Amino acid sequence: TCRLIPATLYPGRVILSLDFILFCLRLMHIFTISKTLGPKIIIVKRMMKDVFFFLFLLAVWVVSFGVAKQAILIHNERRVDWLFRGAVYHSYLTIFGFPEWLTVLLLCLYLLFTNILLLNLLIAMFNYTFQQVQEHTDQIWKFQRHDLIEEYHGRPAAPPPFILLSHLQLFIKRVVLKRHKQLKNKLEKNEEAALLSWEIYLKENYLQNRQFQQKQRPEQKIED
Amino acid sequence: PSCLFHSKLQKVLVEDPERPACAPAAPRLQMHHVAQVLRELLGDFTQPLYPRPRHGHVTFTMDPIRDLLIWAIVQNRRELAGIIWAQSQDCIAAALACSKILKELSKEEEDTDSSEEMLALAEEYEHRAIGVFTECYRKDEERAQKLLTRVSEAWGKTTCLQLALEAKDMKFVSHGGIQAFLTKVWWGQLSVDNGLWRVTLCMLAFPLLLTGLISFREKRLQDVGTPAARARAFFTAPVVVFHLNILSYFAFLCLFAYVLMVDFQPVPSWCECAIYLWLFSLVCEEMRQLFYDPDECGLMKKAALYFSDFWNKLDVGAILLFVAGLTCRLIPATLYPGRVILSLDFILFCLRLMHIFTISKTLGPKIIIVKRMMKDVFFFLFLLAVWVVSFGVAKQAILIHNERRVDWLFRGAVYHSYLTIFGFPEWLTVLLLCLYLLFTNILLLNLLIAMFNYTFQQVQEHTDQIWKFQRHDLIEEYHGRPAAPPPFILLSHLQLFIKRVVLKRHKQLKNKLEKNEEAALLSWEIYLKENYLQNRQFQQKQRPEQKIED
Amino acid sequence: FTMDPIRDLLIWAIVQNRRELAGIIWAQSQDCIAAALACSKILKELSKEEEDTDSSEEMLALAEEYEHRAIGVFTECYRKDEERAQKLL
Ligand SMILES: [Ca+2]
Repeated sequence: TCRLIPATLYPGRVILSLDFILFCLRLMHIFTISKTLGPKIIIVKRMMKDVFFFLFLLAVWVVSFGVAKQAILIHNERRVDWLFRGAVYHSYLTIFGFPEWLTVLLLCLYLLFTNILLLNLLIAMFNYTFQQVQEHTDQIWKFQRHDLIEEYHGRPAAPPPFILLSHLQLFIKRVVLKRHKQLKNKLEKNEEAALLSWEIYLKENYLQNRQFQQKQRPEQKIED
Repeated sequence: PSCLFHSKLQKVLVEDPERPACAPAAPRLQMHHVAQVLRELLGDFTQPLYPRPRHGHVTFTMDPIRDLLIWAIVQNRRELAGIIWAQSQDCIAAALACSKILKELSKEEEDTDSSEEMLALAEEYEHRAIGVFTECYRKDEERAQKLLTRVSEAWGKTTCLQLALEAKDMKFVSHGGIQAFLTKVWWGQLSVDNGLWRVTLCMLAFPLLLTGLISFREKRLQDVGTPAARARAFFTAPVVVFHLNILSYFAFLCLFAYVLMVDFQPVPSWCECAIYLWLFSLVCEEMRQLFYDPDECGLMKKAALYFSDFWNKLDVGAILLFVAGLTCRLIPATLYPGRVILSLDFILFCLRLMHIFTISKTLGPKIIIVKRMMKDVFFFLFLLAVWVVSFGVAKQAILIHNERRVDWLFRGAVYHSYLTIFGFPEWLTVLLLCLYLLFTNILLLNLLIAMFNYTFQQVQEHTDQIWKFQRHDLIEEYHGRPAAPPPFILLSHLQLFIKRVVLKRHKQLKNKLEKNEEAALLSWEIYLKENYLQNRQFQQKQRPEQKIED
Repeated sequence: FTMDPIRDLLIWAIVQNRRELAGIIWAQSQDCIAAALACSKILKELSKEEEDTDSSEEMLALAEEYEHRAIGVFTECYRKDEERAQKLL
């Protein structure tokens, strides 16, 4: 829509840049199917949840620092984008990386605060996060394996420039008037009777081993 | 005489000064003496247990078995106290008092074997209190809530809940039903389940509350809609007063920031004077926070319990810095001094807003760890300061001419040291830069890694229970506070100040019940105890060591 | 009569956290691998809304025991004849 406006071309163009960035994270989806990478992706999806609420606190801190530095070290000014954007770029240079006593006090306050304590918050919060994950992660991945296979099993076979050839036939078949039979099927009644009888045979073979090895706990022996 | 309590009683009785005239030197032992040492062991908030006589066949006390329990519990007699607890009168107060006494006593023991048993006994009594209360909760909940807010006549006119608070009774307060009671206090007159966003939206509009917008419990207010009473009952709830104070504090910050950025003058403005009025209102609210005395206590001890609070310390440092800065702005000759002083004030207020995140479900536990690691990061940073001072004096001595300048070379080398710490000449330069790279970029980072591993390893998962224990006093402080946002809290201060000019807690946290009611309540309690005890001893019969002994 | 009686009695005995009663009447069930998983699902969906600190632990451990029962039957039926055992899922 913005590119259809010729008056906002350099707006609209860079909007289609940000779109591009989103597509990149989509490709990280591929590494769920690996043996060895998916377990790591699980932990990233874990730690997003608290790194968000940490980053808000970081934002309030750097805002307080910026307003303090703008108030202590300028003349009385209400400029539109000269001094405010200049001090914002100075704060970006500080955060990305007699005047004697006041300068020493300002730089030592910055060094003691923004270079120290919130790093320790991150160390503690991510220790509490990564300590919790333990080794359950392989089972979490094995449980996570199924729905991908489901979604690709249901999908038609064409790559998406040719998926319209699939969409047309299905749309005209559902125009006029059911899972696949490899994941859910209603069996024959005569077959299902034999299957259930086999099952109910095997249960009684399970139960004897269950109670017999339950007879070998030591508390049972002391009771006997 | 081997115990610690005997030595403390002897140190009191020998220092007893008001026994001048007798046949002997050591006068006697009176009951007010052991009452006096018990009050100092137990805490300031209770009254003295035994009265001092102002002066038969058989003189009896108010409750006998209490006294025998105290005697058997100060001497670490375990199996004796376990017997005579079973005949007690009001048990949930008793188990918590005997936990508090043991925790206050086991600190001063200084014997490596007595302290462990004297602590494990207190843990067992916490278990007994939980075990009785979880029965009485399951039988009838709404009567069981009346058990916590009762004031006990036996244990020096206190309640059960405050006694559990002072003893750091961690596993007790994290019980389910007591947390439900705390939440039911917190959501106030209205129901507890209507979420937070709907609370913000009815905070936004006056007649939305007059519409069918929100909930209510005690349906005489929900069905019969008397909107003046509904508005008063809506504003009485402490969540509402919390959100109102948060909004007023936010607008206070924004307008203070605007008057500090561009609207600063030597002459006082009018947007300035309004902000000074709102900060005067804040300091009078903190004044009535300090001066409020529900029960008579130590006024110096009242000041001590005030200043022990972290946020009280931050609030009073902010207000003293503010009045000093207003004094400096009243000097026209130090305007650019005074102005930037009012900048630093602003920074303090920002940390006050971090206080908000204690009330969250998921953030408060993280704030606990920050409050933990401040204590050692301070003493690390001092060592960092001595190291960078040594480096700076070394670099200034090796690489300059002989100079004693005022602020040219010293401040230039200080800025060079700040550029180094924030981020033939061949052999000497390589030696200097490699010494810097090996020292200030390596080893103290490893000190931090080790110290914060030793810190964060220790926290474990207790932190949720620490937060649940930390939940109470905030609800207390907001329950006691008047309802107005602080530009209008003067309207509250005037009426209370003129009522205390001429001549008591609220009755939802401490109430003296009817005598006839309290008899029925205690009989119900003493019924339920015997139902607890059978299950206790019966499941104690199923440990395997018992079976081998049998 | 209903379509299957013992299903209904299992549901009744499992919603009320009756342990040793349900352990008996599971043994006469008709199609067991569905039954143990349904009774695990009901207990996990129920133990969230319990809000009592002692009921939730037992109501969870019962569901873990029924997961164990389902695994224990299915690992027998897998070992006897695999290609028929895939038809069971
Ligand atoms: Ca305060």
